[PDB]
Amino acid sequence: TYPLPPNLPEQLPLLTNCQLEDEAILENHLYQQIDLPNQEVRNLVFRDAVFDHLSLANGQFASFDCSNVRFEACDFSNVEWLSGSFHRVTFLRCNLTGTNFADSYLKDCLFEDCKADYASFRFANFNLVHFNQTRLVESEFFEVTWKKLLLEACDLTESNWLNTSLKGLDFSQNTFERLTFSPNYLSGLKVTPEQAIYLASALGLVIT
Amino acid sequence: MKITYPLPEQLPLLTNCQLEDEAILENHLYQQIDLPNQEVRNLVFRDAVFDHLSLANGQFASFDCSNVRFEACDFSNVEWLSGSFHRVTFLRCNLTGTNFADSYLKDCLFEDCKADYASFRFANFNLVHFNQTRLVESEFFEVTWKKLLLEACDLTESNWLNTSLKGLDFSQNTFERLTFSPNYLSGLKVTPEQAIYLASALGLVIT
Ligand SMILES: [Cl-]
Ligand SMILES: [Cl-]
Ligand SMILES: [Cl-]
Ligand SMILES: [Cl-]
Repeated sequence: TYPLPPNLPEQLPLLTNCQLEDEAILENHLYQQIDLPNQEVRNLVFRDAVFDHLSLANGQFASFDCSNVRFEACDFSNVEWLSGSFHRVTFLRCNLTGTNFADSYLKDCLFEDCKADYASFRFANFNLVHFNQTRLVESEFFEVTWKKLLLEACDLTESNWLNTSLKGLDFSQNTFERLTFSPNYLSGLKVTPEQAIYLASALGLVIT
Repeated sequence: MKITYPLPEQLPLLTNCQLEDEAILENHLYQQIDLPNQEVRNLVFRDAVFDHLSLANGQFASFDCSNVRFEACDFSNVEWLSGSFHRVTFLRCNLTGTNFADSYLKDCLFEDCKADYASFRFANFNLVHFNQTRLVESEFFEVTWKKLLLEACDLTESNWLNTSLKGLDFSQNTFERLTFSPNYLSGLKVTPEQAIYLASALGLVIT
């Protein structure tokens, strides 16, 4: 089962500028080429919309609510989305470098061809979340609660999976040269022989 | 090379003998003696060599063995439960099903022995070396050990539950599979092929 895509019509009216205010709702448009760096805005609602080349770089968005939205080629580098809510959201070709989603709720979300090195999902709750062709080097998947999590064609090198169940995940279609994990949460992970050898070494086997 | 002193017409020969409770066999070369199906308590073998002794199917309560060479002896299906072994070498012995459960083995060597089904369950090892010894379906569970070495042994289907594998080297041995405790695995040295087995036994689903 794949995440549901955002519920969008074929045609949405185009806007090339927007303003952010606390409790503001941005909805029902295609928002294109907007550069709003270093903002701090509470209780934002983005819904039923597409954002194309939006930058919120170094933004801080408390109690963020996002539903039925596709973000395309957006810059969210270092953004704080602590305890955010994301439902039927796609991040496509987005810069998520250092983006902080700690404590967020993600349901029916897709990350496709994103740069997400150092991104944090610490304590996140996932339900139908798919990472596809997304770079996740030194990312944080610490104590994540999840159902129907899929990762394919992702670079997971040095990602942190401590306190997160790996039972029923398939890392065989991803790459990692290093991985941090909890030994008691390892059983049931699907891997290649090369990955198995790495994991066995990480568990303390001395392999010739 | 050993870190302890080696074992020494050097000894007078005996080619027959009888066993009785509390018997002490010492200071002889005992050779070609067939004594199967014995049940003898507090037997002592010491300062002696036994060449082609059979004790097949023997039952020995509180066996005590010290400074002894066993060469080409048959101990198949012997029970030496809670035995005491100090400075003992087993060379080309048949140890099929031999039961050492709960024994103490200090400075012992098993060289080129056939030891299918042999049990060391609950044993305590203190300087014990297995070399070129077949240990298929053997028991090594709940074993406490210091200076245990195994080399060129077949460990297929041996059982190591609740025995620490930290500091052991199985890479110089072979096994198709074996049973172990996950929490006792760290620090074992293995080949990649062995590691793949162990990884799958830990529940990794390997493509
Ligand atoms: Cl989409
Ligand atoms: Cl890999
Ligand atoms: Cl060893
Ligand atoms: Cl265990």
